[PDB]
Amino acid sequence: NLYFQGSQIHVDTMKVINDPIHGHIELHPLLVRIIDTPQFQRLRYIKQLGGGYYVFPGASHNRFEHSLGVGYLAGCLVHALGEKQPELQISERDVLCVQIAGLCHDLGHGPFSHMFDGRFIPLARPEVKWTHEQGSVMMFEHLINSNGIKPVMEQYGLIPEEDIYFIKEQIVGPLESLWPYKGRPENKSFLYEIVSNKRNGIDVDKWDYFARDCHHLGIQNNFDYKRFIKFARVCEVDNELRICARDKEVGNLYDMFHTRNSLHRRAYQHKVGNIIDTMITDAFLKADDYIEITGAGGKKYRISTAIDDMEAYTKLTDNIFLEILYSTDPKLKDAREILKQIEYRNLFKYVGETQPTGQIKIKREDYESLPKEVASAKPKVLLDVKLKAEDFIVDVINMDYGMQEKNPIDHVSFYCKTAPNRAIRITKNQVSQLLPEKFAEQLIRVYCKKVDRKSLYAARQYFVQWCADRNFTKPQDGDVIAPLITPQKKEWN
Amino acid sequence: TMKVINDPIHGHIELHPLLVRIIDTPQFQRLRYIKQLGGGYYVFPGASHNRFEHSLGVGYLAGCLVHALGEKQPELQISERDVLCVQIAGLCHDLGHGPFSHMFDGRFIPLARPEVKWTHEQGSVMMFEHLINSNGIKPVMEQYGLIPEEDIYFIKEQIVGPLESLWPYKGRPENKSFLYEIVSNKRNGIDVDKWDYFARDCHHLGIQNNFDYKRFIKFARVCEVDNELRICARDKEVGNLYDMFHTRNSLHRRAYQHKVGNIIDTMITDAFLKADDYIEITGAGGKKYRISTAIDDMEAYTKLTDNIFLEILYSTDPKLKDAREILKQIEYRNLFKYVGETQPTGQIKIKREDYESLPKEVASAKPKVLLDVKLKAEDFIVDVINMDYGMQEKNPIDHVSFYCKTAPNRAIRITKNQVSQLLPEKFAEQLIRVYCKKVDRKSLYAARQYFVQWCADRNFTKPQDGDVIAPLITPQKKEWN
Amino acid sequence: TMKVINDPIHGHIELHPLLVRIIDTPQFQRLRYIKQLGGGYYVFPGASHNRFEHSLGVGYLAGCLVHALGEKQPELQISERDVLCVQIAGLCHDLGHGPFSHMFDGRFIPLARPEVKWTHEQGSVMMFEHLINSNGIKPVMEQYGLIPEEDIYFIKEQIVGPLESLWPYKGRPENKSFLYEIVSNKRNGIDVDKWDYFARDCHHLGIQNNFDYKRFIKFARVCEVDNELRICARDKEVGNLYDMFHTRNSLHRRAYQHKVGNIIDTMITDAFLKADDYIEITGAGGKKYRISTAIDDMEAYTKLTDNIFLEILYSTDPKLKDAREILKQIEYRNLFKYVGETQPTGQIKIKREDYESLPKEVASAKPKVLLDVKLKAEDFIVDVINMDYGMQEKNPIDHVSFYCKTAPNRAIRITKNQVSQLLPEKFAEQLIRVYCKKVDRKSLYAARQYFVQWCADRNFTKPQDGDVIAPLITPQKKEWN
Amino acid sequence: NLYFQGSQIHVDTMKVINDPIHGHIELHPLLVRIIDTPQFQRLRYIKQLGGGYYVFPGASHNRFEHSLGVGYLAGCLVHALGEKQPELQISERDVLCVQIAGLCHDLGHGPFSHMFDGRFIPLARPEVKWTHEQGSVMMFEHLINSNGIKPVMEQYGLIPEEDIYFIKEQIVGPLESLWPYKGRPENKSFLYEIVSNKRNGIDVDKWDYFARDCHHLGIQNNFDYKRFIKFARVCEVDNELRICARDKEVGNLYDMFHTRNSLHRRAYQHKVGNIIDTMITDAFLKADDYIEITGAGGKKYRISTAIDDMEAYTKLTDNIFLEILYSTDPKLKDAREILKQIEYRNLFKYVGETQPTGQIKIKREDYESLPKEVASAKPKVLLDVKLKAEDFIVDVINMDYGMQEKNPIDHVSFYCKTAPNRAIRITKNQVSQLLPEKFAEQLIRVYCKKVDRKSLYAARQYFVQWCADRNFTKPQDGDVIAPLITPQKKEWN
Ligand SMILES: O=c1ccn([C@H]2C[C@H](O)[C@@H](COP(=O)(O)OP(=O)(O)OP(=O)(O)O)O2)c(=O)[nH]1
Ligand SMILES: O=c1ccn([C@H]2C[C@H](O)[C@@H](COP(=O)(O)OP(=O)(O)OP(=O)(O)O)O2)c(=O)[nH]1
Ligand SMILES: O=c1ccn([C@H]2C[C@H](O)[C@@H](COP(=O)(O)OP(=O)(O)OP(=O)(O)O)O2)c(=O)[nH]1
Ligand SMILES: [Mg+2]
Ligand SMILES: [Mg+2]
Ligand SMILES: [Mg+2]
Ligand SMILES: [Mg+2]
Repeated sequence: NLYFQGSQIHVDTMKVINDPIHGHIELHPLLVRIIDTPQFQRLRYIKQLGGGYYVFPGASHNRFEHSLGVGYLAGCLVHALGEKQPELQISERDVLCVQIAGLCHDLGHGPFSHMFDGRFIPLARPEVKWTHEQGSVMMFEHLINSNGIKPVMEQYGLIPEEDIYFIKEQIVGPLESLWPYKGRPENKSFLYEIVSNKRNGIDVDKWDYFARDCHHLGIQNNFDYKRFIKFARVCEVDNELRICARDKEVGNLYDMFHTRNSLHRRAYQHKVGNIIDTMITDAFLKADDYIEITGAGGKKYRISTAIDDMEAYTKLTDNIFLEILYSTDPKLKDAREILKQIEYRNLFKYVGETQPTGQIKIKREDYESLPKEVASAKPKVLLDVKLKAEDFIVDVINMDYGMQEKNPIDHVSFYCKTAPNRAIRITKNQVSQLLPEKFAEQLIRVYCKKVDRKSLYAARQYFVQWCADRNFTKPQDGDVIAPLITPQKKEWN
Repeated sequence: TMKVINDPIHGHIELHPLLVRIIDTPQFQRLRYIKQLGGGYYVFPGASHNRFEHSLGVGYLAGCLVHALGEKQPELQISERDVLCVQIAGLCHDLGHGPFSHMFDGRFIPLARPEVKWTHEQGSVMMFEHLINSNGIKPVMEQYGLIPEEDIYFIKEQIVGPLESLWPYKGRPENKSFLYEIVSNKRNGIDVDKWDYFARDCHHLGIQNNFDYKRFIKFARVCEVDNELRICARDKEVGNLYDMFHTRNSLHRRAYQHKVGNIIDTMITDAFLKADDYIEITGAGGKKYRISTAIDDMEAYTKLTDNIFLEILYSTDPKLKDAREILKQIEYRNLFKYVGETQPTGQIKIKREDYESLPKEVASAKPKVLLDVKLKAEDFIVDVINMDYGMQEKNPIDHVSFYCKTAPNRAIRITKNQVSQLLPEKFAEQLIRVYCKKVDRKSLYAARQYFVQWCADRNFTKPQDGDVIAPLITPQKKEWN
Repeated sequence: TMKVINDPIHGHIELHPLLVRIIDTPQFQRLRYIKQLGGGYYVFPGASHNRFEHSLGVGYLAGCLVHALGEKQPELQISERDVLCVQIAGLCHDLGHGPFSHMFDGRFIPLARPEVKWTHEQGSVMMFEHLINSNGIKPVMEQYGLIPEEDIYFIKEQIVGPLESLWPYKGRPENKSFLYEIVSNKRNGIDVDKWDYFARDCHHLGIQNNFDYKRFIKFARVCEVDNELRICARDKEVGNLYDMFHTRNSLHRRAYQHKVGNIIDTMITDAFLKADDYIEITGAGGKKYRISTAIDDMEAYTKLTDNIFLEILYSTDPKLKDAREILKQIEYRNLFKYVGETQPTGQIKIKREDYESLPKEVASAKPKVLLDVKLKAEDFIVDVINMDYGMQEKNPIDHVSFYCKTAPNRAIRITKNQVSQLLPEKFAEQLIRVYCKKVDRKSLYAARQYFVQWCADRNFTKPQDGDVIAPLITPQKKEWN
Repeated sequence: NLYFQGSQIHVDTMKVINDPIHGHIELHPLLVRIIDTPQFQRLRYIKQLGGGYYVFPGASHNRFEHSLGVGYLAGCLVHALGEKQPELQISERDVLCVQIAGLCHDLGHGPFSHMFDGRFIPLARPEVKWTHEQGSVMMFEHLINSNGIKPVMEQYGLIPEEDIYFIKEQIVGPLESLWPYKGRPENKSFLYEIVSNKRNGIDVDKWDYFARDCHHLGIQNNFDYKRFIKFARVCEVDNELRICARDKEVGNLYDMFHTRNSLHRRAYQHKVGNIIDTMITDAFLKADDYIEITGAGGKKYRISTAIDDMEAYTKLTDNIFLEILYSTDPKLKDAREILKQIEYRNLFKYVGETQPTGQIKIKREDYESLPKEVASAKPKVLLDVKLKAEDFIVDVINMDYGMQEKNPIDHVSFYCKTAPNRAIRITKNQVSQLLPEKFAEQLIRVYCKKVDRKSLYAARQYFVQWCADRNFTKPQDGDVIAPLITPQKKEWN
């Protein structure tokens, strides 16, 4: 009932949601429509850090709130780039599409997030190749079709067939195979760098999880994403328009990847968190033959096969832990007993950690053979117990800056104050001699399933002996856990 | 050996091995699967926190407060045994919570089993007993200087209050009265439970905490008050104490009684009610229990957590269709529609006996408006919320004792007018929310007319949006104009 | 080119080059040498923050609020020029503050020059004029679309209110009324100045902020209210608005009116008074001014900051001995002694005309106690503190307009009883603090007897520690017992 | 008036102070007595970060509040060590002494903290050798004697002559010259590691300033000192009792020194902060002949000579900046004009940054010769302006982990879970290949005092040419600021 320039004013109030990390943020009605579906709401029942909650009691946060944050930040970054550079022709349609991809990027996560595709599926179905990101595309497709989203998209200026395709590309990368993307052209290349940056890992996903995980873990975040946004521009790089950082921010960019690595070190790869994920996975494996999840047209699926049917997969969340824990079926006894051990805190025992020494790298094809190697070590110590291959767990952890051996800053372009449209490169030695010399390494953790004092003492001797035999690094507590073993190795002394 | 645990609220804290032994049981670990704020998570996406981490915090703060009091006043004879007992009570105070915390004993049980009288605190005693017995805790207690018979009893008293119908406690004597004020303070509500949840809930909700518990601890002493030794606050902290209860009230207002959070709890409860006949939880000796009867068997109750929401949601049993359909409406965000809020005006108070009759009153209002729809009693929900400073009509500060700088052993009282004229003049009130289960535009417009008419008829306060939602109704009431 | 600056409160914020040009002047940079909370730093060691950083924050938030309103409502015709003008007013609002901020115009000037009538806001207009003229800002303003004559006038109006004795503003018309509510809101006190100082002062003080300004911005709109376009709050935010003023009051209570902070301000002011005849500040054309007369010359006033405390402290001039000795007492922490606090009881209000006569009243009280010491009027300090919600006796929420979800263009009013019965029943009160300049045990004991006797005689409230500090006095008053 | 076991109870209420960093903390009356003196209160008028406030508007904090924090944390750490290990025989006297040293460690700072002893004194009086820590001893002595503290110390169980000596040793290190300390013996060696740790830099001073500076700067702290305290013990190391860290905290210790370095990088060595300190120092130098500070017995001192008289030095704070700024004396015109340039933000112009390349290190004896080298470079660029030695400032910044070239973790001892009384060493390669390979480097900043566009463009050409001539690293913006210069160097391309 109000008019301006002779035309009626229309008031479209956005939904406002209060997030502890980002504060009060506005959700466009199209995002709301996507959020309020069983497919998206599912993420409320999947813990961001999986078993981490069993080590960090503040880490009760789920994928849901993280996904909201990623959608929000994606919008924030695209908007800012567009406000500073109208010449990029960023439309509200483009903004929505990037927001949606941010929201939906984690739709394919299973129970306990990275445990599911990182540990469980590879063991439960070695023939398949599965990733949560592929799952996110399938789940996104299912969300769209089951909830009649296409008309709603059209209503807000989206072109579904193109934009749905674009969204999927933002999530999983190129869907085929020159410029490998179809949803958007080279001059909007920078749009593909926002949610999931496959080129250098600088994206808003990190920005949310740094801040969110820190808030819940009780570890403090030292990366400033708002600063980064202020010092980001889009410049021409080899015929694409790409996000570039202000040159003097290079220190802060190295620090961003240092933060990521510290979080993996302190929290995500916590030695006990990992053994809890291991044990949960063992329980799932022992339960997989007996639990039934009903999918499309009444078909029955297993935990390991629910990934093949999005209707079933929709019902596959952290709930499965409790279904197992609370079960009475005798056939689930073995699974159930593992989870009960978790509850009584009768966990597999951490033996130690070591690393390879040279340019030596442990191949994934050889992971399975490692426990046997440990059991076959011959420590010159008098022991009450003999341990077998099956008593040992050997967990190999790849720690890196997100691109294996590569320095991600070598794949970043910068701009200078005096020529803010000119992209440049900055090399490592131009920056600082105090930076890492390598960008990838492996940590090897060894655990023992025999938890008594005598078995643990024995396991330590086998472990350190194995380290010596393989020319691995001297464990940090080596002289304490295995004083009779460490002298033999003079490379260690 | 003790353990160090990192909590986001309290930082790195130490857990005595006896506490670890109690924590690492199915009975305690259960609290990982029960959301602190229940349906609140469906309005505040940061509110994913569970009772578990809150219980750790309460146990920690209980220890902190007892230790500080003991360090400053050796004459109180606070032993490490005393410290452990208070820590255990802090840890175990919430053991009796059910699915979605206060939804369970606040909404579900009263509807599902009106004959019984159940509280989470009673549940905590039963669950604590079950925890002790099922996990062989008594020997461990003895190993660390506790005397189980006495101390178990003491712990239960700290949780639920006096265990019988003059000093009413057996676990500890009058000269350690102050130990009963730490976990759950029945006298004035100043306890460490609040201190943890203020800070924790604020951290997760994205609302800032304005109470400083560490300051309070520095300005706390134990003084003689009528043959008891009681916690007393420094006199000049009286302002900050009023602010503590103001903070509590603001958190209820903004978050815990959020109009949508409450309707989600309502809907979840409806789903539980429609599921209760069909879900089976196996308890002691294979006996079968229902959601509503699991409170009678701690073995079954151990397996009754927020999981039940998802068991219902993921079920295929045709008998669970109705329950399942309510939860699906939650997921699609097809929620009951908020109509409005009002309050009583005078000394008038709505009795709980009459809550059930209210939707009928609303449906029977006769708005002088032409409507396309007629609504019935069953289309309305009337949610009556009691908001207070923790002791009904009473000012809790009237039950606080203070000490002065010049005589720190002398307990005194401070009255309200000695403090500030800007403080509340009353300490309890009721909020009345009305919702409609018919969600279409026409029904909602009708519901608004019935509601405002009802407010007028009952001499309740004018709804804030009254002139907008019911312009034809508001003029009739000149007390409103 | 614009600049990015990192503020701990607001993070990385952008400064338009015109704001930079204004910031980088001696007149603005001056604010780096004036503590926000004055003597507060001597009680709260984190409160080292200056007016400078606060002014940056206010300028930033002013821009934020105007921008948000404009983005949601293009029909308001908010221009970048308008944004700049509001930002400048935010930046420059505190230009007129003197040494130790509110101590200067609150305590010093009224004592040093009782004939004049001076406020920091008037000072800000004069200093703003001086800043513009001395730094050739007008051409720069023009370069960025401002119209100096009009916009300078507008800026001054935003700072000090209407510049004359019906729409009383010239800088902008009724349809941009809302622009005058942003920096300094004379109508209801809801402005961005509060928003910055809540957050900033809390950060430095070590007291937590419980107001959410970002939420407020999301629930703010501009609606027609009597031919003006005014900022309106969403109706359901009324609770949060009351809490905003509660927060203000708690900060005054805990920090800004801290009994020791105030006595430090008092003592500093005494030192300034004893120094005023002897310190020389060179102003325009070499003319000499005093601390008390520097307000008459902006060139001199530019050089009048917290530095004056240290000029006095470090001086050797025998004529400054008395001033210097007061500051040394501050350093040795030989402060005047706090005796107690009381309040008036009825509708009774202490007039400012009578403040000067109060120490004499205290000295003339006749306590029925045998004392070793007789105290005189000059041994007592009586500090009367007006505590209110910003508009004397008035409820500021009565001067707020709201909008409802179903009609977001329609401004409405909400009354107090429509909200909550737990809110204040009055919005102003007075606190009376009494101190003694005689610091020995015997004098202090005597002062307490005089004070409590005086409270009894005047029918003031019973001091909180009354029975402890003056046990022989309190029984006489049975209104107290 | 209350009794227990027949004896009167005495209630000694400590003063409580609210600090934003540490919260409500208790001050022992002896600390209060020391705090409430002109010598200590002086620290309220000296900014922690000096010129930093002119770049970071939140950095208004003074040495005073930092000193309170250090005193508090010193007490916290000593108390915790003593609570866990009664066998160390830590007394309340020991606690007080460490608290006092923490409080008083910064008493010797001058105007703008590190500017004074880092920049001003070395220029104003090159013959002398002065450090703030030496100043802190002298000021501490003056504080004690002028305020009659010795009797108060005795009253609380201190033995002044021994303990005063001990306090001074904690502040400045050994006062002479085997075990080089006299205040306490080898079995309380760990007490010397608390306030100022000369062996490996792990002390409570860092812990306070990390947290405090971060709070004011608007940069977030990522070090957790409370965690460290929980994982700290005292163990026998080469006949001393020394503070040892839990072995698995080694990652977090490396991160502690990384945090320190990031703070220097982002904030303390900010290129503009440093030029402001430079300019302030220039102003002091031009004022030094004309400002008079009255010391003991009416004697007159200068800014540069006030360090010789503690009574004068007591009156030498950040106030001197404003005395200069507000002065009218024609003789102070030149000083005053520099400060006015600061206020108008007419600052010397940043030209660029480079580093040495090899194991090459720029000697301090050669710093003075550098501007001349820059001015003598011969860029093959056509310029409107010729610049001289005096137009250039060359600021050489030593960035390191606190012990020059050394890895501080090589001077840390650790303990293991299974043997918490046994000290061990952990080497760099036992930890991680992603850590720094070097622990020290130099940054070379160049500035120009001629601020016009033409002079600045010229300065850039001289600078980059100089970098090329010296085989220094290619400036990050080199191709942008000096495109005609960079091609000549093929080591750069
Ligand atoms: O005082 C409050 C009230 C709500 N919230 C949160 C809860 C939620 O995440 C967001 C939106 O809540 P609000 O109550 O504003 O939304 P609503 O219930 O959808 O209200 P309406 O639909 O009437 O606008 O703000 C707060 O942080 N503070
Ligand atoms: O890593 C940093 C660097 C600077 N600052 C702060 C200091 C200041 O308040 C704001 C701007 O600093 P910056 O160094 O980006 O500005 P500049 O020195 O003016 O750089 P240039 O003029 O080269 O853009 O950011 C940070 O918070 N973090
Ligand atoms: O509500 C308050 C009051 C004071 N303070 C701070 C100021 C100071 O840093 C510390 C101590 O202040 P308090 O008012 O308790 O001390 P006092 O004035 O010395 O009171 P008294 O001497 O009566 O104990 O607490 C707060 O943080 N909150
Ligand atoms: Mg809503
Ligand atoms: Mg462990
Ligand atoms: Mg700059
Ligand atoms: Mg005091």
